[PDB]
Amino acid sequence: SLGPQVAEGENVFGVCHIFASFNDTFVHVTDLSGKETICRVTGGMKVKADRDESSPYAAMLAAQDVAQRCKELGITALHIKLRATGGNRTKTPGPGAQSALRALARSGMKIGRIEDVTPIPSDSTRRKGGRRGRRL
Amino acid sequence: SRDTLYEAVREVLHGNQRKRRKFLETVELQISLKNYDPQKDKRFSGTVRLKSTPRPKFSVCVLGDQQHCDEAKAVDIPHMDIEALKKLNKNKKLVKKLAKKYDAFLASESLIKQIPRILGPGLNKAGKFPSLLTHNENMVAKVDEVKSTIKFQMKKVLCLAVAVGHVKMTDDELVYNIHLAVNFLVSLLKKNWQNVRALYIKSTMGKPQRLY
Amino acid sequence: VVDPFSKKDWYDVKAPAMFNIRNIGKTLVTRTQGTKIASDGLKGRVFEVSLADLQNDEVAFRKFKLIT
RNA sequence: CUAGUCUGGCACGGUGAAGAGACAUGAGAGGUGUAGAAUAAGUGGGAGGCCCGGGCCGCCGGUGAAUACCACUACUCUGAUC
RNA sequence: AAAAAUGUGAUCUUGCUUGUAAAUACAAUUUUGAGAGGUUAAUAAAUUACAAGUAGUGCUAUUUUUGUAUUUAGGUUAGCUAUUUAGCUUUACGUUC
Repeated sequence: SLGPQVAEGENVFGVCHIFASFNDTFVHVTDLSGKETICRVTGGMKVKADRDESSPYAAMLAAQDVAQRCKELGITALHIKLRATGGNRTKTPGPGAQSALRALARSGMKIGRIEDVTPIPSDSTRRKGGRRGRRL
Repeated sequence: SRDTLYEAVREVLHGNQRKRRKFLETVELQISLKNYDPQKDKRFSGTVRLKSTPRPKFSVCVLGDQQHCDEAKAVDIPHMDIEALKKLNKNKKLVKKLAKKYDAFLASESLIKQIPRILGPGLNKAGKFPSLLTHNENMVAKVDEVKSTIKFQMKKVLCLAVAVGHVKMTDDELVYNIHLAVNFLVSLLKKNWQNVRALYIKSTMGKPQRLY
Repeated sequence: VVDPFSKKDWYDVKAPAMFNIRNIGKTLVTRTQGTKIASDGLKGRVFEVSLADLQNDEVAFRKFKLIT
């Protein structure tokens, strides 16, 4: 783990596929292409209580421990491709999006290109749940 | 630990490449020493006895006083009984020469009751240390050490040497002792896992050139 | 009894003469080991890279792809 | 007990290319305890012998085993193999 | 001090590996935060007469005077009170021994 680079003017780029549904937090650093994987950690690794694994604190406890293991190989900059559950279910992002992204802006990393990469359809298979709703 | 052979060890009639010097060359035998420790008491040292004259000759002294005085007058050397033992003790210190005037010695069996005192680090550090692992007895071995008999010693840093004849010497003195300095320098054996590798020719002076 | 980010050596990536900047980035793969080569698997990536960073100062909304 | 069926081995049964070894035969480097004018590897070495009337490395002072030419092992790097 | 020397073939005993046999905690710490399961699961260490083999050493001995030497004898941390006389901390100077 020692990459040869010009010491005083080059930061090694990357990309992170930030998955953010309501029931878990995920962070996943990869190469430029996305094919390999370098430093992955969830909210489940950090916090241990079924209901509060995806909470904004259970999303920030994961992102510091990305950047701990992400500063020992020696990466500085990263591209970004955020999510939200998607498909034929909710496309509004979850509570591990900003508390997972703003945490690594304090934990020794640079920020680059951002967008959404939810799955979205042109149109869909019938959705889980009835005609009559999910009563509650 | 087995060689045999005796197939046809004729053919030293190309041996002019040995003697190139003006003087007569001391022809020899020496196998390189595998299967061996330095410091120990793994005592690999008999005293193999040849038949006819390889001629190891250095100035011998008879320190014996029972049958070793009578039977060491056959070689015929002016015997000196009590002023041979007293000569090495404080006589010639301020006179510039050393007090010996000897070379070889006896590993004492006749005077075995007068043996156990001083003589340790003068002879031992030199390696002229008189033993019966090399026929230093000087009585019947006065007719053998000076002329016939031989050994291979034991020591720390792993070494060997032994003779058979010369290049004065003829084809009678070259091959018929080679028959007795191979049977007897093979059986002498620790189930040595065959140091039987290859046993090399030798003279007085030079560089590498191999044989079995 | 192993560290998995030793068996990974840092190689380089390039872009064609029609776009401006030549040097994109880097990528990592395992050595010639068992029965797989480090130049056989490394021959079909996709780098979904923009244009702004590929040029001096452009409209950034266009992207591109560049397989090995 | 057993004819059929499943599975291993051993024979008929051979050629090439490349990846990684074992293991050897034929070579080139390969040696600084104290000390000695001098990179202390081990023994029978040894005051002696080669050439081109003469030279030289030494005997010598010395350390706990000494410089020429006959013998290769302890020990460490080099790469081609019918 | 001086070690000469007749001195088991001129001096000297010292290297080393092993068997039995005999001696190693305040309060702890981990454990078991617990009267005990597991003060675990460590340790160190430690010495020698003999039996085969070494770095080193090759394994015996009279004397004379010793130091005229009494078979060579006593001591201290000396702390201070007031100008000297006079007195006397067993060594607390965390406090007491």
